[PDB]
Amino acid sequence: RSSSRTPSDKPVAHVVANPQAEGQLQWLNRRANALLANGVELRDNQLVVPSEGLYLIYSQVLFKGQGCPSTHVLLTHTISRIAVSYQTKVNLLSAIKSPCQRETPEGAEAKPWYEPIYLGGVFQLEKGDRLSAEINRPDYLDFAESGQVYFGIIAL
Amino acid sequence: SRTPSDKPVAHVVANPQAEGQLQWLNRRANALLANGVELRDNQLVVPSEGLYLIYSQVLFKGQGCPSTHVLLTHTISRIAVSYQTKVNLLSAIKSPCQRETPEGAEAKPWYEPIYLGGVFQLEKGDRLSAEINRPDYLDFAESGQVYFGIIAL
Amino acid sequence: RSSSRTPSDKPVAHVVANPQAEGQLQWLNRRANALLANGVELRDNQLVVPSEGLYLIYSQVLFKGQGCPSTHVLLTHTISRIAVSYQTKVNLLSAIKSPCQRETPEGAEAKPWYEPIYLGGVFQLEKGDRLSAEINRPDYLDFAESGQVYFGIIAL
Amino acid sequence: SSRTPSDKPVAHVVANPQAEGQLQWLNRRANALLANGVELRDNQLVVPSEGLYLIYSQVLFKGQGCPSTHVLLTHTISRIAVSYQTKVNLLSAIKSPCQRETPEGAEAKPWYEPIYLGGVFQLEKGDRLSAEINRPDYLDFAESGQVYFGIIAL
Amino acid sequence: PSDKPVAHVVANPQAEGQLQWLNRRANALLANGVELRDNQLVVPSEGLYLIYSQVLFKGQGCPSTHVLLTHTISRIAVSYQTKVNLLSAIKSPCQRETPEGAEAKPWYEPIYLGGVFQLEKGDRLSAEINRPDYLDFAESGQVYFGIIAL
Amino acid sequence: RSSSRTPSDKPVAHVVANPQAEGQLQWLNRRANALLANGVELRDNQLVVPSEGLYLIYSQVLFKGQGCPSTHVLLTHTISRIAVSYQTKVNLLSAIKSPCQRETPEGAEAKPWYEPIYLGGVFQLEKGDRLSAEINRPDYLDFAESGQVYFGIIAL
Amino acid sequence: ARVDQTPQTITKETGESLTINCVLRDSHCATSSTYWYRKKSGSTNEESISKGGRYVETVNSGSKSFSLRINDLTVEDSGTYRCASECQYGLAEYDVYGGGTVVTVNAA
Amino acid sequence: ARVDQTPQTITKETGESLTINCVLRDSHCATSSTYWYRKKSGSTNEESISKGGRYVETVNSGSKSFSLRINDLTVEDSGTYRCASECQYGLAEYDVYGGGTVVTVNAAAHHH
Amino acid sequence: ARVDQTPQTITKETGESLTINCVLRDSHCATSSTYWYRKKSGSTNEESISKGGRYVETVNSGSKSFSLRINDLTVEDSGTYRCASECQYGLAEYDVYGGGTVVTVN
Amino acid sequence: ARVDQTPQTITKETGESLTINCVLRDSHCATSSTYWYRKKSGSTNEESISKGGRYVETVNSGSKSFSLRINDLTVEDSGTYRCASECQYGLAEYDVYGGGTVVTVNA
Amino acid sequence: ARVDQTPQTITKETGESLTINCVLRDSHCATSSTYWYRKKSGSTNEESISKGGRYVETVNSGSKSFSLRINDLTVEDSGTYRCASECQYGLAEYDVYGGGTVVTVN
Ligand SMILES: [Cl-]
Repeated sequence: RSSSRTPSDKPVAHVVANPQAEGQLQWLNRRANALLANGVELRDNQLVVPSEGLYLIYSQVLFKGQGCPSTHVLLTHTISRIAVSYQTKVNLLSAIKSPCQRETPEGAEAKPWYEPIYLGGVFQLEKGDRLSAEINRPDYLDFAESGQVYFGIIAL
Repeated sequence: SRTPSDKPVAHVVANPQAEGQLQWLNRRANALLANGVELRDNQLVVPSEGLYLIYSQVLFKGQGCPSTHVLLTHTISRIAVSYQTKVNLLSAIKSPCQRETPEGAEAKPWYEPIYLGGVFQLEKGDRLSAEINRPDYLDFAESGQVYFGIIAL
Repeated sequence: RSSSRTPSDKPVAHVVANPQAEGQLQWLNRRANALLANGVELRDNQLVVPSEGLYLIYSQVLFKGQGCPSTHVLLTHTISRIAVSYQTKVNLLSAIKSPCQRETPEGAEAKPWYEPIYLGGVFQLEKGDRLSAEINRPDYLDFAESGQVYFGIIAL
Repeated sequence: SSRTPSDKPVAHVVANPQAEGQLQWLNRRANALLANGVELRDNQLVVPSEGLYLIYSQVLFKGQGCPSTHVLLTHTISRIAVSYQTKVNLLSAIKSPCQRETPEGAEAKPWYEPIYLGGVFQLEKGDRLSAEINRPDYLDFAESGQVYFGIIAL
Repeated sequence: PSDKPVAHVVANPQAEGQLQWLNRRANALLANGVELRDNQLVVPSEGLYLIYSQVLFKGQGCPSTHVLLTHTISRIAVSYQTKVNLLSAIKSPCQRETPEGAEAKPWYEPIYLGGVFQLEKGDRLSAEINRPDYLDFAESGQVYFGIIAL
Repeated sequence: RSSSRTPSDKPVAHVVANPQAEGQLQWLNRRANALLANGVELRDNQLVVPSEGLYLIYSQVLFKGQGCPSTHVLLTHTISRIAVSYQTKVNLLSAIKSPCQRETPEGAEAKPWYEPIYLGGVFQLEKGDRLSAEINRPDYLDFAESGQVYFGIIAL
Repeated sequence: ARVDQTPQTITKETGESLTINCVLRDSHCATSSTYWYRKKSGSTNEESISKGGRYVETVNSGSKSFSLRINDLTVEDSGTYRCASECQYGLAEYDVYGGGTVVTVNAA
Repeated sequence: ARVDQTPQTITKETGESLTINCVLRDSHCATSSTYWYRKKSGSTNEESISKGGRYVETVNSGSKSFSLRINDLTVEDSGTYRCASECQYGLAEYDVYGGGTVVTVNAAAHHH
Repeated sequence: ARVDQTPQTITKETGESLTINCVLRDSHCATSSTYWYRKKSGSTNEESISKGGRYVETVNSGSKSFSLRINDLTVEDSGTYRCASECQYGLAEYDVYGGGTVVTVN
Repeated sequence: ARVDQTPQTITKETGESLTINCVLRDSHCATSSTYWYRKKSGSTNEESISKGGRYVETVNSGSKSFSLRINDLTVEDSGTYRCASECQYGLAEYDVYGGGTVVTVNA
Repeated sequence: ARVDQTPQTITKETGESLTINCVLRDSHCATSSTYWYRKKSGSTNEESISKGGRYVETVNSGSKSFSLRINDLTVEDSGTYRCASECQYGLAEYDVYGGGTVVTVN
């Protein structure tokens, strides 16, 4: 048995994907080097900002596939905000990546590819805003190893 | 009372605490008796000559049929100033039990409604009266199951 | 000066012991809060199942004695079944209880002991099976008050 | 969230462990039920519809040593009906936990005695079932489902 | 054709100091989906069940101090995977007076439990006692255990 | 499942404003910590004294605005009395407050001002006197969170 | 139910004070024409309670709610008390009622 | 905090049955004077649900908890349901409320 | 056990912050209806801690876990803190609790 | 309750007439299926009293009461008279009894 | 009835054409708001026929008739086709239907 030995504040969150989720991106906080404290609540895989102010928002995702079933596969990663002031999902940070360069492994066998995408920026958020880190293809997620896919905000 | 409205109107409903009798009441939610219609001894007294719409419903309920010879009647009658005899304006007959005198101890309540409606020319002081012959089968338990009313069209 | 329009059900019986049956266990059905309907018949202090199916069998008896002059007394209570397929008395539910564990009221008396016994179970019965609730010592019955001894079945 | 619907008047109430010396029936505990119309008024179950019900209850009595020779523990399920407004016993049991004894030279002898009651009955609308004991000072509602009481519409 | 999951298992009499439940015996049931796995009944469908069990304890004397006879029906559910008691009862068979260098006095104490509960698919019920050395499985239907989906 | 556990008497009243009244001061008593008992009537937003005697009259009002471009804003709060003996509404307690002393809040963003006003006094009232608590600018009422606005009497 | 009498079952002791409250749910009934009725157990007469002395009435026209506090309770004041109000909108005129019982136990 | 309506967001399928539980936290409110109100999505009028038939109410005064099980769900039963109770102590009388929303999705009737 | 309060004994100094964490093991209790109760040492009143200002609540529906960080600690915050949740499956409705004591030294 | 015999102990002289009243308290028992039983003092041969002649039975359905007038009392008409009724609601049908003693002294 | 669909039962082969005519009998219905609905053989769902592409709609308001010619008939376009029109007189506004089936072999 032990006791806590540091005081600290400012809402913070660094959630990492569940490795035992298979084909979905469920955010976890009850793991070694992950944080979710000082008021930030995680509802439906969404972070609910507890107080108005300036935040730093970041998230990284690792995509892995063992072959391209088509030459027209598109990988996306977006952090969105639905606000109490304007209740429409709007993208704050977004990125697109094309993983397969004219192949669809035709003349050879399968080949494991890895492609990451990172997002980060500063924004002003209000109380009750629901931010969501989302991807279009949750079957290429590689949350096997360590901190390869994550998502977090911190109140500056 | 923030609405004018006119035309003699009445929609009276039976008193539930009457046991074996048909007493028409007006002092209940969704009931009317206004603009001159007078209710004497269970009778509606027309206040003005004109065209009226007359309607009435009765619901009969029984627990057992002791005799094939059951006759349920419902009539709206009129005694006018011009002809001092009660004449039927609307009438209906219904026999609730076609024999089948319930055998054993089976309690199977039977229900029979009867409805009457029509347009008539009435004169001032004419007395319309809705009556039934067997006020011992009335089911005024639930609600708007028995009523009687007129409206000046 | 009232009305009744109540429905019915499935084979059921809940019989109560006879209070005016001197030192004996006679089952009764024509007494307040007792049932014997929908085909269950009571012949020779036995219930006759009217239809094959799944049944719940239960019974309680209350034993009372006005002293323990014997450390070697046995109280038993059994619900047995004689079936149409096998015309032998077989026990479905049984229980044994020793009412007097002490060294008899050798000085003063007036120590009434009360020991109840309860039985219950679900069984598959056939048409014509005859169920019987019995006790070994019908001289210790306490049928003085109401609902102290009973026996019943209900078609589930 | 909920799953498959399920019906019939049902009740399985458990004693309040935090009630010291009294028998308070509760439903807001893990394996307890009270649904589909059954009301628990003044520690009494009110039947919501006429039909056949299954009545059961268990009481566990515990005492630390035997004080009196004439100690009698009782447990009854009673019914006051709309047709006959007098409380009558449906199920009853009596138990004497102490055969004389009355430990003089000893070191306290904790006794445990349970009592179980059950039966099927026809109940009417508005009837109040009540499980009662004569000495609620010997109730042992400590560990778990040691004291309970319920009805189910069969 | 009777549906609804049901079970009524009775103890094995030729079982050395243990409470082993049997189903292929004269007046015993285990059908319509209830399976008897590791001496436990597995509920096959969500709904309301009636759970009951009786145990008969017999001993040939009161040994030292007090023996506590307990009889409990437990439930380990898929929603909360810890064994919790649904029904329990305790009984002390020996009113002190341990045999003072005299002869024995065989005592019998039975215990019965019954109630209605809501069970889900995959819940595991078990009827158990603490002293399987006092079991009296000599006759039939003295110790048993069963459920029925009402 | 409960009733009174001590009698308590004398005319008493402590009513709080209606929160769901967008732009009006409607007095309510059917709320958690409000009183209206022992004969006091609330007629047309007026308290009707049921018996002659000495009463304690008090009321508090809280004003809030999100900026004030009009220097000419005057906040008043008055308790008025119409007696049966002299049938003219006369002021028993009154107060005035100037919230806005600025340089027209210009260019920048808004700035909420809060100004509360409290009145209290003891008076001799007769049977049938109608007391009324009123304000001149009911569009600045802040009954949002707590019992911030109220009005009450107590027969001492 | 148009008009809701709130204390349905009361049991107070001799020398106490019961408050019976009614809230109007029909927005056409008026708190100006309110009525009170008592009916002693075993009697077939519904009596009309008069407003004064032991019978104090509290009315709020804003909430359309009125109450009736009864003081100096005896043991002969055990019965069913009902409240009433008269409603009128257009050509409509009716009255409304409630329900609630009182039992008082004696002392020595 | 003075009546606690527990199932805040519910989503059931057409033809099913939802139970809403409310627990009294003010020990002066009575489980005998309970009221229920639903407000259908998009309309402005709180109607009072009547106790009988499809609307079954389970009450326990011991824990001061009451519930409302609703059967035969249609798509017209989508709205905000609140519970209410009448409180009374000494000279004080008040009422209390909660909150909880229901949305019912249709069955779609498979066409061959 | 149903609901697992992890820091069962915390001892902090005046002006610091204790975090008490609770994890649900019964999947019928909702992370939506969470409650907190403190009973100050020596009093017979269990008060209901309200969420706002000095009392911060962090909820994660995925792990069925919630926490309660209390800041600006004084010496009047010495007592036993419990967490609560509302559970519901079919015909069953119940609530769940934990346990854990706090002592603050000045 | 369950049927209430009103005249509990009566003592009349030879040549008179006693009335015994029984009142129904169970709204399922009917004043139509009423029965009477007598037990002569000091003998446990409780017989069924017949309705006719000296034994007249009055029924009033409104008050749920039946009575049993006994005329020409002799010295052998001393015993314990009980009343009975047949009750029936749903699947249950039962009967109920009372109790009350009669002693006749002879002149 | 109102709106007489004239070709009740037609039988064409894949690669032919069918015109279905409907004549209005209620003098309150207008040939201006005309609609066509088919139910493909096998399922009991009414689909809305589009007034462009293959399904060409010819209206003759003088004779109060509208038609629906299908150019290239295939084999799965066998089903019950109904026509509709919107009527409006005084305070009443309603719609009316017909009936007519197509069978296509190869
Ligand atoms: Cl019913």
